[PDB]
Amino acid sequence: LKERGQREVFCGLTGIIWLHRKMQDAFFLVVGSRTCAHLLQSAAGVMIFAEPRFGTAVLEEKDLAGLADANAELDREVDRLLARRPDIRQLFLVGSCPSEVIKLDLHRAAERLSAHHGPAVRVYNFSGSGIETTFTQGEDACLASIVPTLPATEARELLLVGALPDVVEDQAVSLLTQLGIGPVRCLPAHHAAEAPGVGPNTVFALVQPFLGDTHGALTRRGARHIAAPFPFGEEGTTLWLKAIADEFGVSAETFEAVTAAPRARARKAVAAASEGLRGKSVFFLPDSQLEPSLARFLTRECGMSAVEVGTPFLHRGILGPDLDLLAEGPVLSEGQDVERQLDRVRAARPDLTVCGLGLANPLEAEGFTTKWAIELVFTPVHFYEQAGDLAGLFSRPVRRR
Amino acid sequence: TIPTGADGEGSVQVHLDEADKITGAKVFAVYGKGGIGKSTTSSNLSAAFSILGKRVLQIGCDPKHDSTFTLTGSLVPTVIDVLKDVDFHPEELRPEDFVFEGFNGVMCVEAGGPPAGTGCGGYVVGQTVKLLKQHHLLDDTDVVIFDVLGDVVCGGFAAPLQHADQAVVVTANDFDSIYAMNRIIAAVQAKSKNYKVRLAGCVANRSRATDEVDRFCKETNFRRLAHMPDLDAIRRSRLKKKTLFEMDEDQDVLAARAEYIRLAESLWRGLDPIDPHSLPDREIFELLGF
Amino acid sequence: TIPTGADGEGSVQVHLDEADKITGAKVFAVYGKGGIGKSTTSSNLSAAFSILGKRVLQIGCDPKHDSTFTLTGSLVPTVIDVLKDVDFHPEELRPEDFVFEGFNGVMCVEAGGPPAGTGCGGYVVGQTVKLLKQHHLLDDTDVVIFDVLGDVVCGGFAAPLQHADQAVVVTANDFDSIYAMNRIIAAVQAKSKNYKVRLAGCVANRSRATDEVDRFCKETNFRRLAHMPDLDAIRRSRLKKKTLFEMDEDQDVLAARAEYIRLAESLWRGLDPIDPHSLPDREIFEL
Amino acid sequence: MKLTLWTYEGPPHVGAMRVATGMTGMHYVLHAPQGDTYADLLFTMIERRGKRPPVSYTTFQARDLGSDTAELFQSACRDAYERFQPQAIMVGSSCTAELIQDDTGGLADALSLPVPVVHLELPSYQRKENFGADESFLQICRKLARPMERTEKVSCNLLGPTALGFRHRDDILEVTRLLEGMGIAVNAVAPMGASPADIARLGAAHFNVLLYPETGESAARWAEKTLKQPYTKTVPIGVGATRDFVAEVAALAGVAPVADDSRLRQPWWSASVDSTYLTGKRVFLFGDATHVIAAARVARDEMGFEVVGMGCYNREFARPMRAAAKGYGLEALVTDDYLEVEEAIQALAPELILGTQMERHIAKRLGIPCAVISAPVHVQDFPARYSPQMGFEGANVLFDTWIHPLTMGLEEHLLTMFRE
Ligand code: PMR
Ligand code: SF4
Ligand SMILES: [Cu+2]
Ligand SMILES: [Mg+2]
Ligand SMILES: [Mg+2]
Repeated sequence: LKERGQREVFCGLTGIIWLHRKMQDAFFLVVGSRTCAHLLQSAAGVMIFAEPRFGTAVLEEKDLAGLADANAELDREVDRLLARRPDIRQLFLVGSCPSEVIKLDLHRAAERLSAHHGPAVRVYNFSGSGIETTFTQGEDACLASIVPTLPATEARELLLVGALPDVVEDQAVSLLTQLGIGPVRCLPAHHAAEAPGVGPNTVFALVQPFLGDTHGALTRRGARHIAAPFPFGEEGTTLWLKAIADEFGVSAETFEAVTAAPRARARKAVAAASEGLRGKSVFFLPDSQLEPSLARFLTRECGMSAVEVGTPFLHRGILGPDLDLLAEGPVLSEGQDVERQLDRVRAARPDLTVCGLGLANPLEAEGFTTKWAIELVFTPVHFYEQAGDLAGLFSRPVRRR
Repeated sequence: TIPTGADGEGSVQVHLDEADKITGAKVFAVYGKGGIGKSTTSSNLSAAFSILGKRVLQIGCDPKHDSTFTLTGSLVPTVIDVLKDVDFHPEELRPEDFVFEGFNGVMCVEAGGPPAGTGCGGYVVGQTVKLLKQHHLLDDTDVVIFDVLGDVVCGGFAAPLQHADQAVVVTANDFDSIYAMNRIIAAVQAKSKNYKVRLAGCVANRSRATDEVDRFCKETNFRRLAHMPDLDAIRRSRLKKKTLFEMDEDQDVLAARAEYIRLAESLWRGLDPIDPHSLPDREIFELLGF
Repeated sequence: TIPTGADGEGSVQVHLDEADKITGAKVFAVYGKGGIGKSTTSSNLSAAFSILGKRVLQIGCDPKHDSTFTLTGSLVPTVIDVLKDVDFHPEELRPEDFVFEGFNGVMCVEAGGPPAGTGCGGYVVGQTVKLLKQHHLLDDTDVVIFDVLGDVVCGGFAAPLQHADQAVVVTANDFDSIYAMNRIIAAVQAKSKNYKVRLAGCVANRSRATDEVDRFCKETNFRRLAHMPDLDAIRRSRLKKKTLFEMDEDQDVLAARAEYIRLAESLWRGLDPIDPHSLPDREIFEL
Repeated sequence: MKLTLWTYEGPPHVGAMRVATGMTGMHYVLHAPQGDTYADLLFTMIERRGKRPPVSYTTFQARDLGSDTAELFQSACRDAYERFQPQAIMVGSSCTAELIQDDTGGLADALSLPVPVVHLELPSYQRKENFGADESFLQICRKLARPMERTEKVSCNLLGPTALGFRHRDDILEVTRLLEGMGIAVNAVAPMGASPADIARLGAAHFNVLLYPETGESAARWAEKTLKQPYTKTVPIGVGATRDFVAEVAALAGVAPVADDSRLRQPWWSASVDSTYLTGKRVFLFGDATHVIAAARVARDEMGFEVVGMGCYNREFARPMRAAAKGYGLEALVTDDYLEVEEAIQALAPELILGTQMERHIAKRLGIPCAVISAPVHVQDFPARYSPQMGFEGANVLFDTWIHPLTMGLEEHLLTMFRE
C-alpha cells in the first residue's frame, strides 16, 4: 500500500529538535524559508525561549533570486554565529525545501567553510528536507554525514549508534560493562567530547530502528550490523543484549545470570501496565519508522492485538529480526495515503491509535483513543528501566466517558 | 560577467562601466530641451572653440537632427553617425574612416537615432558615449562638448554629465524651463563627483515679457546671459542646412555671434560658474504652472 | 570587446525588464513627446471614461509630477515621496495615502521621477505598479491609463508598454513631433515583440488636424484618430488649475468633450489594432 | 538571510489556512511539499479543533518534479472535491511551489470543476501570515460576494475574526451580544463563522464592522466601493473605546446608543483604594497593532500606568503604531526580532510588560511581571472559559489579567521580606 494521494508527515528538520540534545556542541544553520522556521519554532514549543542551537535563516527574495549571494551570506552568518557562541564547534548546514528547489550546493559550501574556519571548528552538512527525506531520516543523514570524518580505528570495539537520552546511554554502558566484554564507543558522543573512531574493526549493533543511512555509513567503513531485536520492552532488550553477547562470544549462562535482577525489575514494571491493554485492537500510522518494534513489544509482551502497522519506509535488512519476532497478524505497509489508512481505521475500530499529533484530535472526536508517536521519541522508552514506562505510555486508562 | 547587480542588488541602474568621471578631453556639455530647445548651442560652441584653435568632440546626443548635424551639414551623410550597429560600426573601425571630421576643428559627431529600443538609458547613451572613445576621438581632439537635453537628467542616461566638467546651460522661459534647469542642476551636482560638471549659465529665451521666470532663474542663484531674444532666432531652414558659424550671421536683436564670441573669451574653458542650486516646487511654482 | 565590456549590452539584452504582466483591467498608455498634448489628453480621456461609467486610475509616470495633477487640482504627493517617508517597505502605505481621487471619482497616481543622476524611470514605474498590485486597486477598477514621456522610449521608459494593451499616441504638425511619433511606433513594435502591446492610433495636438500627420500615418501604415484644435479655448494654464472636461462648460468645451468621448468609446472598443511600420528617416519628407 | 530564532508570525499560507478553516464549505489545496503538512497540527491542537482543517496537500517529493507535480495537484484537487464535497474551493501555493514552474491557476482552470475556484497568489517571501489571511478574504469576497438588495432590518457584518485569532471566539460573542444590545442584527460573521451562502449574503448588511483590521480591512474597503458598504473605524477594546464604537455604530445604523453599563466593573475597581499603587507604573507594550493601541489607551487613561515602551510586529500597521507612539510621546519599536525588543525592555526596565509569548518569557528571564495581550501564544493562553478581550466584560478581563502578575510579584516580595 504505497499510495501517494496525500501524506501527513514531518520534515526531517523535526529531527534537529531533539538531535541537538545529544550533542550540546552542535549548531544547526537552517537554509529554509519562513515556513520551515515556523515548523521548527512551533514543534520546539518552549525551546525557542531558552536559546537553542537552531539557526533558521529565512531565504528572503534577495538571496533566493541568486545562488552565490546565499553562498557568501552563509559564510558571513556562520562567522557571526561563531562569534555569538564561542563554545560551539560542530556546525550543520541542514537542507531545506527552498534550498533543494534552488539546488544550493551545501556540500561544497560546508567544505570550504570548514577549510577557512580551521581544525578547531568543523562544519559538516546534510539534507533533512521533506523533498527527499522525512522525519527520522534527518538524524541518520546527520550522523552518516559525520561518519566519514570519524577516523578509522584498528581496535575491535562494541559500537552503539543512535541518538538516545543520556541516562539511557549511561545505563546501556553500565549493562554492557556488567556483561564484562565489549568496549562501548558512543557515535553521537556528548558534545563531541570523545571523537569516536570508527573503522573496519568495530562491528556495530543498532538501537534505534529508523537509522537507515547509518548502516550504509558504517559499511563504507566496513562495519557490519548484527541481527538483533531492537531494545523495546524487557524481552526486546534481553534478546538485544543476548545478540551482543553472541557476537562477542559471551557465555550464555554468564549473561543470563548477570542480567537477572534488571530484567526482573523490568518484568515487574511491564506487568504493572500490561493488564491495561489486554485484548484490544491497535492501528499504527507512518510517523517515525518506530512502529514495527512497538507492534512487536505490544503484541508479545503487553498482550496487544495489532491490526495494522504503517511505516513510511521499511529497511527490511535490519528490521528482519523485528519482523521474525513480530507475529503474522498485523499487515505491514510501506507508506499509505492518509485517507486510505483513515478508511481502514474507521473500518477496524481501533481501541488505541498511534499516529501524528495532527491526526490525533480528529480521531479522538470520532471516538478513538489516540497516542501520538511524536512523544515517544522524546520520552525515554528504550531499555529495561523504561520497559514498564513504554507500556504506561500506551496505557491511557482515561475512560472518562 | 555581471548577471545580478546589472538590474539587481536593489535594481542598481548605473551604466555598469565602473566610473565614468574621466573627461573625454575637457568636456564642455551643453544642455537643452530636445531640438526645439536650442541644441545648436553645442555645435555653435564647438565651432567657436574650433575657430579659436581647440578641436571639439561635440556629442549632441539628439535622436532627431538639431544638435550637431547643423555643424555637419547634411544629416548622417554616410549614415555611420547613426552609431547603431551589430558590429558596433557601420563601416571600417578605423578612427579616420569612422564618421566625418565635422566641419571645423578636427573631428566631431553626435548620437543618431538608435533603434536599440530595449534597454536602460544606462546603456542606450551609456554605450553611445564610448564609440568615440573606442576609436580614441576624445584623444584625437583638443576639447570636447557633450550635449544633453531636458529629458536627460537621470544617471546612466546622464553619462554625458558623467564625463562633463565645464558646461553651459540652455533652457526656455516657461514652467517646463523652471522645472528643467533646476532638475538639470540637480543632475549635475549628482554628477559633481563625476568631474564636477559646471553650471556656467543658461541661454534663456524669454518669449515676450516673461521676466518673472528670469527672476526665478535668478532666485535659483543662476545667471541670465542671453536675455534679449524674444522668440526670434536665426533662420531655421538655413540653420538646418548649416550651423550659424557656417551659415549667414543673421543676428535677431543683439550682436548674437559677437555675444557668442564675448562668452567664448572666457568660455574657451568655460564661462565663470555662477554656481546655482536646485529649487523645490513650492518656491518654483510659476503661480499656476500650466 | 570594448563595446561588450563587463556588461555593455548585458542588462539590456538579458533580464532587460522584469515581466509582471498582470493587467486585469483594460490599459491604454498615452505616449507623446512634449508640447504635443499627452497629459491633458490622458486626463480628459479619464474624465470621459468616468462619464461613461468605467472606474479609471491614471499613473503619472512623467517625472514633472503634473500629468494627473490637473484632475485633482492640487499637487499630488508622488509615490516615491511616500516610499521615502517610509523606509522603502511598501506595506505601511494604504490606499488614499499615496493614490488620490480626481473629478467624478477618477483615481490617479503620480510616479515621482527617479533621483537626479541615479536610478531608473522604469525602476520607478515598476515600484508604482507593484505597490498598486499590493493594495489591489486594479482589481476593482475597469480602465487603467498610463501617461508617460514618449520623447525617450528606452527600456525602462518602455515599461508601461509592457502593461499597456493598447498604445495611444498624440502628435503635432511639427517635424520634431513627426520624428517622435516615428520613434514611438518603432519602440511600441519592439515592446510588442516581447509579450504584446497593441497600437491604438495617434491623435492631433490641437495645432491642426490632418494637415500632414494623416499622410504620415498612411505612409507608415498607421492610423490617425480624429481630434480637434482648441488651443485658445482650452487655456494653456490648465484653465485655473482645472481641466476643461473637469470644471467647465462652453460650446468649444462641449465639442472638445464630445471629441474626447469619441476617443473614450473607441478605446473601449479598441478592436482591429493597426500593425504599422516605421518609415525610413531618409524617406521622411523634410525641410 | 538574517538568522531568526523565534518569529512573531507565519508564512502567508498559514493565514490563508486560518481564514479557510474559519469558514465551512471551503477546502484549501496546498501546492506544498511533503512534510510541510505540519501546519494542521497547530490548528488541531493549539486551538483544540475537533475537526480536521479543511485542507488537502499534494506533498510532492524529489521524484515528482515537472509534470508529476501537475498531475499530483490535479489528482489532489479531484479527490478533494469527490470525497470532501466542498461548496467552495480555492487553490493556493506554498513557498517552494512558486519557485517551481507550477501554475496553480492554470491547473485549477484545467480541472474546470463546477464549484467556483479562486487563485490565491501568495508572495510567501515578500509578506507574512496576516496579509495572506486578508488577501484570501478579499479574493473570496470578490469571487462570490456580490451586491444585492438590503435587508428589511439594519444589518451589519463582522469582518476580521479568523481562526488562530486572539480570543476571537469570544470577541465575536461579546460584539454580537452588544449589537443585539442596540438590537441591530448581524447578517454574517466572517471569516470565523462564514459559509459560501454567508459570503453571498455579506452584501446584505447596511454597514460593516471592522472587528479586526489586519484580517478584514481590505475586505471592508472592497465592500466600500463594490457594495457601497460603510465600515466602522473604531475598535471597541476598553471602556472608552467601547463607548466610541457604540457611538459610531449608533450613528451608522441610526439607532439610539442604548448602552448597557450594568455588568461593567473595571472603572470602580481601578479607582478602588486597593489599586492606588498601580499609578506611575511603567509598562511596555508589544504585539498586534490594534491590540497594542487599545492596550496603551486603556493603560494610560483608565489604569494609571505610564506607557514607557510601544511597538508592533505588524509592519503593515506601523503608521497607526507611530501615530499612537507620538501621541504618548514614545518611540515605536517596529522590530520583528526578539533580540531588539529584549534590548529595549532591558534599557527601559518597565515594571510590567504586556506583549506576546516572547515578551512573557523574556520577562520571566528578566524577573519582570508579564501578561499576554497579543496573537502569538501557546496552548494554555486560549482558555475554555470565555475571555472576551473587548467590550464591557472585556474591560474587566483586561483589568484582572493585568493585575494578576503585579499582585503575584508583590505578594511574593512581601513574603520574602517577611521571612527574612
Ligand atoms: C509541528 C508539530 C508540533 C507542534 C505544533 C508542537 C507544539 C506543541 N507540542 Mg509537540 N510540537 C510539535 C511536534 C513536537 N513537539 C515536541 C515537544 C513536545 C512534547 C514532549 C509535548 C509537546 C506538546 C505540544 C503541544 C500541546 C498540544 C499538542 O498535543 O500538540 C503543542 C501545541 C505536548 C503534547 O503533546 O500534549 C500533552 C507534549 O507533551 N510538544 C517535539 C520533540 C519530541 C516534536 C517533534
Ligand atoms: S532614461 Fe528613464 S527609463 Fe531610461 S534609464 Fe534613464 S530613468 Fe531609466
Ligand atoms: Cu502566573
Ligand atoms: Mg538651429
Ligand atoms: Mg509631461
